Amino acid sequence: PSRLRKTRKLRGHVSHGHGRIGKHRKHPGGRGNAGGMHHHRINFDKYHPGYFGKVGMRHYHLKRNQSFCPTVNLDKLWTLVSEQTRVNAAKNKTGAAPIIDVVRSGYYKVLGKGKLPKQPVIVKAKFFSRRAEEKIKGVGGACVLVA
Amino acid sequence: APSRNGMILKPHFHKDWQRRVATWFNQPARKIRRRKARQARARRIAPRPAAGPIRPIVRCPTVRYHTKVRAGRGFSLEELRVAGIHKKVARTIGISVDPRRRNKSTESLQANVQRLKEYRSKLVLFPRKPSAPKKGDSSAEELKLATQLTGPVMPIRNVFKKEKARVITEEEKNFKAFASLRMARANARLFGIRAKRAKEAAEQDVEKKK
Amino acid sequence: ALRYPMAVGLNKGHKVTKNVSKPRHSRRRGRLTKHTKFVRDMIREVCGFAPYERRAMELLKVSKDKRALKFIKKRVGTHIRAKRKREELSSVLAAMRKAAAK
RNA sequence: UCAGUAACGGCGAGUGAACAGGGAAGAGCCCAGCGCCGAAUCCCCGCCCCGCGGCGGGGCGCGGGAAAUGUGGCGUACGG
RNA sequence: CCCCCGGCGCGCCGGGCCCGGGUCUUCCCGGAGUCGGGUUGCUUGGGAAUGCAGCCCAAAGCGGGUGGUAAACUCCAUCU
RNA sequence: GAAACACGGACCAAGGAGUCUAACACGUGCGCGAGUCGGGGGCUACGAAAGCCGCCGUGGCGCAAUGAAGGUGAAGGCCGGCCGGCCGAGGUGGGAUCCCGAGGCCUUCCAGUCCGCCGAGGGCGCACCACCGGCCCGUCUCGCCCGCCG
Repeated sequence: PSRLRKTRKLRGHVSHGHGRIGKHRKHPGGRGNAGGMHHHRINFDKYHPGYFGKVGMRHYHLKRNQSFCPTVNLDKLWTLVSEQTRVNAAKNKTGAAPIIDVVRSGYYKVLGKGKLPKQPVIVKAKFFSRRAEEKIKGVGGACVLVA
Repeated sequence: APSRNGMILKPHFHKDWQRRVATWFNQPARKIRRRKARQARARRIAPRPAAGPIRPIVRCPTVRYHTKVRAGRGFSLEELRVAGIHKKVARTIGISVDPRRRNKSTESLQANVQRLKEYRSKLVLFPRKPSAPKKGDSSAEELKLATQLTGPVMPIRNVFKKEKARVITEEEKNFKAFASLRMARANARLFGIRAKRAKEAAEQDVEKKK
Repeated sequence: ALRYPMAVGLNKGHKVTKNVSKPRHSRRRGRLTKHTKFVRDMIREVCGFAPYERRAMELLKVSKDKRALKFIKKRVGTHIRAKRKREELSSVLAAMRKAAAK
């Protein structure tokens, strides 16, 4: 909506909001990211530290599908299954633990960030973290690996 | 000239991009032309399915996707061999065939052979000439119920197997998952160097005895 | 000691029973036929050997296998082709010496 | 969509794909060679019939030519 | 409503038309100044050279190509 | 520093200059909310619109970081004999608001209750700020121990 823009208010003011001394010229500092090392040195070192230089090894033909490993924390581990399972597990007196297969839900690794409710589980995952295992055992569950 | 704080932007607009801008104003016209051509094709092959031939069940490569199942290009030749279908007849009854596929597993092979059995049973075959119903052709009455099928024929639904709640035993209670991951990760890493030093250790025993 | 199928290790991967079938007929290409062999050695009788092959065999009679291979390698190209070409030229050098003895 | 990514680059300015995945569409095939069949093949002229504004079909010609320095049928890596 | 264009089957005549599948045994099977190597120049995101071309070298047949870092050895995979 | 012996301008009419696209940032409005989004594709005059499709959310961004990389990947305390029970998600200071209430709120006089109001003081303390601990990844130093198919 041009009727709301600033140019509608600048009609009649000579310099059009760019000053009389320092006219609005074409490219007073160079085009694009020019002078990153010479006359824009301060800006690049104050707001983009680490911009210039090489670091690390090169991986020529990178396929993102090999390093694919979505993770899930223990705090929302119980959100993968329906609530009916979570309440029938505590209601159950046999002690049968429900099975929570994360790779079916879409995750591979299980990280132990949160606290777990005190009732056993059987977590089927592809990988585990050390804390994630230690928390599952403490609740009384079991860590089942799959491939 | 960068202002106070922002990103270092690299817009790829240094060529003559304005001469090669593809606008999409024909998009609604293309969607219409596609649909009309799709319906015109369905009327041309009226009793046959609109989607086309059946595709096989297929895993995905690239560990990101191997838990899912697609529709392949066509059935492999050994899937047709076990299903008792000549490879030059399957296209004539609507069975996609591609000779490039191999079968490394048996369940993928058996899942598609089981799929062709389910299709060959659901197939209403018309006689070559209505005057003389031949052998493999359908009985006269179900030709009256043969109508065009819409959507992908026998759609591939990626289904899971639910597991009943079990009581945890002691071995799976005492299984050290993280330790076994780090251990097995190290065994694969130090497998070649260990086999070398162990073979090397045979070099000095023969020198020590003799 | 339960064994779970892991995603890492010497034998990682989803456990699936493999089926063996006779390999594709295209895998068979390059295999020597007893009739094709009868042709390539028949032409050997007619055509002969290339000048670099004769020169290599000269290096082989005086037992200069290292120099003979370095020579062939600079001619034919890679080291794999050079190696195979060497033992083929020496089998011809042995087969003619055996026939010369008899 | 991957992705302004892996990578390239006075590694500066800048440049920059692919696989997988989801769709549109979907269709596969033929020789040479290797061999079998009596060249079993093709072009053209003359006659007969049929149509003859896409000169074609059939027949008859000890009619001419091409072709054994390879025509045709079978058959092509999914094997034959 | 009236013309024109092809469509769609039906029937007649003149034609070519004998053809497949399975098991078993016995035989057969492949594209060269090309691949590849060196080098030069261009090109590429392709980085001890992605592609292309010139010049020189110049193949093999359980071989050959590919397997994104040059090389040897050794297993696999994958195409032809 | 211009009335300038600075430059442009004889006069009139009409035309005549911060735009669009992409990216990014912050602010703001709206919808939904640990989700969100069909933009691509399908399905059913104005209409090339609108509606629909989640077994069309593939995918994007977000929900986890860190290391060059191999990789790893986000509280603890007590009791009992390394195991068994219990308590189990930091603290300090300042904090808008709420809470308690020592008391105290007139017609003929006292006794005299309910409601409402006020208030010394005392509390739970939002957001946020300052600080102190804690946890994850990299790295360094110092060590003691554990575990098992090889």
